[PDB]
Amino acid sequence: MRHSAKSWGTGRAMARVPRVRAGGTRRAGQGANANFCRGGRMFAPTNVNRRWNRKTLLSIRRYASAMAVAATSIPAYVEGRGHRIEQIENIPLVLSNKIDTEKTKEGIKILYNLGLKEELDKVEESKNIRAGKGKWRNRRYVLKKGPLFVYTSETSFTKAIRNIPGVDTERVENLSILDLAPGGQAGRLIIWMEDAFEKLTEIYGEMNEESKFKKGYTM
Amino acid sequence: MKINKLNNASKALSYPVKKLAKTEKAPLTEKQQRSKELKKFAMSIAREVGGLAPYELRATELLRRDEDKRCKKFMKKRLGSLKMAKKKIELLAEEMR
Amino acid sequence: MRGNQMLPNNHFNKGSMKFKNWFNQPMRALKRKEVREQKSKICYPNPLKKLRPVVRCCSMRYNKKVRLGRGFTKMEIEKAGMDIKYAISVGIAVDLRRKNKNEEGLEENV
Amino acid sequence: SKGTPSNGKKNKRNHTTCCRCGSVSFHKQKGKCSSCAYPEKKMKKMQNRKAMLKKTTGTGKMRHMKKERISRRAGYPGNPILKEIRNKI
Amino acid sequence: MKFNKNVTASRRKNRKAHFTSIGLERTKLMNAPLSKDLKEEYGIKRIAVRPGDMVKVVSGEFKKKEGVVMKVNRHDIKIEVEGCFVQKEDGKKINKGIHPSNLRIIKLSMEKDRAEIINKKVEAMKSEVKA
RNA sequence: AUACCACACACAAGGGAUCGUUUGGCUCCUGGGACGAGGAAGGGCGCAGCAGAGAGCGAUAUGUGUGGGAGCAGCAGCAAUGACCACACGUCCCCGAAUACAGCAUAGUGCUGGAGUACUCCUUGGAAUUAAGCAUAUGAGUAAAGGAAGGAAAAGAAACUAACGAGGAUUCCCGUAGUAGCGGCGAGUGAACAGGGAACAGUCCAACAGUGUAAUUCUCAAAUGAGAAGUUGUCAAAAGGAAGAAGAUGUGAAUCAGAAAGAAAAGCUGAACGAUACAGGGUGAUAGUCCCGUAGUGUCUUCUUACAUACGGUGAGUAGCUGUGCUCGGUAAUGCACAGUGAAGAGGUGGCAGUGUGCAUCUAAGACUAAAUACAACAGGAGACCGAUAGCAAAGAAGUAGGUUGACCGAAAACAGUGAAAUUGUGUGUGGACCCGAAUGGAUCGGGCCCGUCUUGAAACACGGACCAAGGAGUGCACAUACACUGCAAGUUGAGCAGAGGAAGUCUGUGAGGCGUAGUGAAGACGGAAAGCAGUGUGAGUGCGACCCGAUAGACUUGUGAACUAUA
RNA sequence: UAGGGGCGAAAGACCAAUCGAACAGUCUAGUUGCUGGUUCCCUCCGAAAUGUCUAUCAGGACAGCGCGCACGCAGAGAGAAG
Ligand SMILES: [Zn+2]
Repeated sequence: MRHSAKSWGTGRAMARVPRVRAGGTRRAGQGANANFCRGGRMFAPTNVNRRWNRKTLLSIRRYASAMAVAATSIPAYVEGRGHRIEQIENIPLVLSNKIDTEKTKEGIKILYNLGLKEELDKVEESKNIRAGKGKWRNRRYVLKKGPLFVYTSETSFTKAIRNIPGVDTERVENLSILDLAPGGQAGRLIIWMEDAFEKLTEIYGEMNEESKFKKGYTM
Repeated sequence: MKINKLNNASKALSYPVKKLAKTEKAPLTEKQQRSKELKKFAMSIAREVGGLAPYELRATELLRRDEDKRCKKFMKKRLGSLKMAKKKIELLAEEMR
Repeated sequence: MRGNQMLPNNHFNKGSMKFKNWFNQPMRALKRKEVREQKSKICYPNPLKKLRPVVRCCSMRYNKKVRLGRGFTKMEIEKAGMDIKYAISVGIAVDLRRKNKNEEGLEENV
Repeated sequence: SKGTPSNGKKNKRNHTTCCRCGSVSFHKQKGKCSSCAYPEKKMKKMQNRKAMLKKTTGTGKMRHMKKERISRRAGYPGNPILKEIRNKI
Repeated sequence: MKFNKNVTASRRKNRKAHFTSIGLERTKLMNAPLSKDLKEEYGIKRIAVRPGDMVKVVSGEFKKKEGVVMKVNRHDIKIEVEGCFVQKEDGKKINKGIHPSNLRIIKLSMEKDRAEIINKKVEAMKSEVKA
């Protein structure tokens, strides 16, 4: 909308679009402001007042996270997401405390002993450059999802495992649905810490009782 | 609509508190007395030096003829307030006596 | 205008009207946290907040509820054996505008 | 007639180069510049926002203002021969 | 992962920083690895290649060749190595430039300030290594 | 149809679509908010070995000092006697507030002027538009024009609310509320206290200064003197500190080889190794270990901040009143002015005019004040944004080339990639405008008027359309609503805001308000049926540019014009 | 000597190819009951050009005739016989 423009009106054998007032340049007499014009203004310009976020009831958020946690212990769902678990003895996995690990070297040896080798390899081999214009806008590489580790108490193991591709970490008390159901499909593979697994009873309570940690919520 | 359900009688009720009496401030110290005296004194000297203003003369003249209700109306129109008029009439009356 | 509706009344006629968005909400929250933290170091052993009196709320609708007020009155402070300069040094708030009119309200603040 | 033949008589020139602004807009008879109002003390009111931004600070060189910012950054150190005067003051 | 928020991870910003570099930052672009023996003779692991030094080409058309560095093009980031060339229709021969990182140093040119440059870097290490 | 016209296919022309790419734009967040008589901002002119534009710099037109260290892009010459870069300093032509000047203060030195003005304060003040016409009203105390200041500005410690069992400076957020009311009672307009929070801080002058001596400020001298201001009244006390924050910069792990194939391996295949570092960028195809970094760790430099005296209850052309004009939701006057008139020392107020009288709450006509709040230029970080007819007008010497008498107006052009259609030539085939149905070795047979659009009615002697590519029109927000889907249910809820957390996500508290749990009346007053609340979306109404394009007109400027033409 | 102003031996003539009210720029994307245009496929259902009121007659609103979702259900655009 920058330019000085006006319509020539009828009687000149031309369409009555606004035109640019100028002289000495090829720009004289060209068609100015409308959406059907080169260099004109777009239809309904995009605007900051749009509603970016969305609400969801707290009671649904609580219930969805509870049944996402449940699905992490049904083999049919875990396999269905594409985690491969052929070599793993039993689900769920619960690592002890008194893990005294500090180095990545010894950290991987632990994960291999739980049967996770094929799963981890599946992630490392996956790295590829994205198709389309997203590769220009800071979203260049894509990787497959792998195990999530959940802890509750501060331990050295967290900074021993984190550089291994596809390993992900969160605390039990603030466990998110984006981490528990990626892409909106449920049944992510989870490594529990022994403290964290016991805490699930305080957090979600018992059937037909009220949780002390989540006020006003019952299963 | 959660408005206008009680009657005026029941809205007037009140809880039975125990009150505290007000602390009276009647004592006036020696220095405060001299302060007030000097201000009242100064007000005398001004009146002595410069005298009465035109409407005060006209007002006092009416008081000698017992034109009480004329004086009242006159003063109301000069000062605006019926209270100021009642006060100024009483001060002028006392000056003449 | 057609059909049955509540008759419109939407006030968007004024062309000089301003809009205020709230995209800064999470960031300004983080700044307020960081200012309190550093303020708390400057006076380390002492609480960041002062002590305040309990007063009774205003109208017929809220009579039965008690709330924090602005400051203790010279009478409350004196009755508890303190002096105003000392009270300030120990983190008690003071308000010389407030008056005492009840026995009960005085006894509780003491 | 008012078209082509009247164009032949157009050999006088009412505006010359202004000494304040360069813009070939000083009207010799009126004694005034149509771009910048010389010889008035203040500069002229510009007609619109588009036209005034074309002549703002930062459209030229800003020689002095740039040096001042660098000196402020450095803490106004001055000429190193004369440090004692600075320090006393 | 990166936890410092003052450093950029934008593709647009990283690329501009590369090509518009000047001064000492430009010199960092001309670094090459030293051979295993030289990494015992001197403390350093890598140095900026200069004329007169001796290099093995480890990637490309001229792989396995050895020779002396003739010239260093800083604007178009390339090094010319003695005996790596192409012949035109005319029979005339043109030296083809190789990117620094495809080389490895075999013998160092020790003319001029090189011995002081090396000393300065060794000291900078030890200063913090021993602490 | 030998050669014209049309169509199909192959090759050569002609043009620049499409796909692949991007040292640019845009949006949000955080920091910053740094000019001038010591000559600014803006304009002109000069300076290179070969030098037009642009960049850089002033006749010192690549000088000095500090920290580094290898080349100067072409050609000729230079360079460890220091190429080039980074930090500071020195030098800095002419015009311009432009001043050998104007106004003004002090014992004296001096100060102001111009630039910028997004955000803040003070004045002045429209019309288009809506009311389906229009004059009060609306748009709007908005646009435009003037004055002024700072990193914020303004405001600020009650001549304040309230009628409770009361509270207690100012500013900001949630809310009371599209309510009480104002209104050709039409269109439309429209606040306050409460209740929940962020941040918190109070003080000065006058009234009212030692009289057994102006004890007070300044100048010159001197080691104790002269003089100026002032009795129309001067003079009312502390050093001091470690914390807190922002930058700059050093260091920083670990790989080799091969068949086939390619211009080139980093791919693929086997064997290893690092990780508190698998963020991201560069290398001749897709790299943790080839190069620059990153996680982790060192140093250094700046900036911010902190103890003393004496006091109260009368601040005048003011408050108020009469008339008048503007203004506000303020209504028998909410605020502001002008003219007449004009107080008391005791006065002001308690949303409806007057008079009286108790009661409650305050103290005007002098001043200062932090934090929590707003937003350009310039710098830094991010993105479900745009990808060269897009995104800023501008991805190159863009406010440029170029243009107006003037105020002012204003383009195109990416890769030495790919290489579509319109349109042209040559060769080879098939037809005489072309489409649909059905066929021959071969003449052809049957059916069909030119599309889009307003219209009772178009093949029309109704209008738009020469041809091809690319662009090109029901969208966003607020408020009620009916339907479909989801959780809980006499209840329900992501208000703001706090606590946790390598964090614009998520989890947990505290805790208002709103609507519902039953209605009737203008009201006093009375009382007796019917599941709701909050979301995710769809159809639809109203207001904002409101599906896209289009008037003749109206207003406003401290903007321009008598080079053509009129008259002195 | 400059725009609701100038200048005119008067024609509403002339004031930079513009004058029964100049030019530049802004408010402004002024308004429009009027003209033009409004971009993919198949399946199923399917109108009205009438009445009342209107500064109403090239426009609206309310009702009548379509479609979608449908709680439910003895009815019918035809005859007899009084
Ligand atoms: Zn000028």
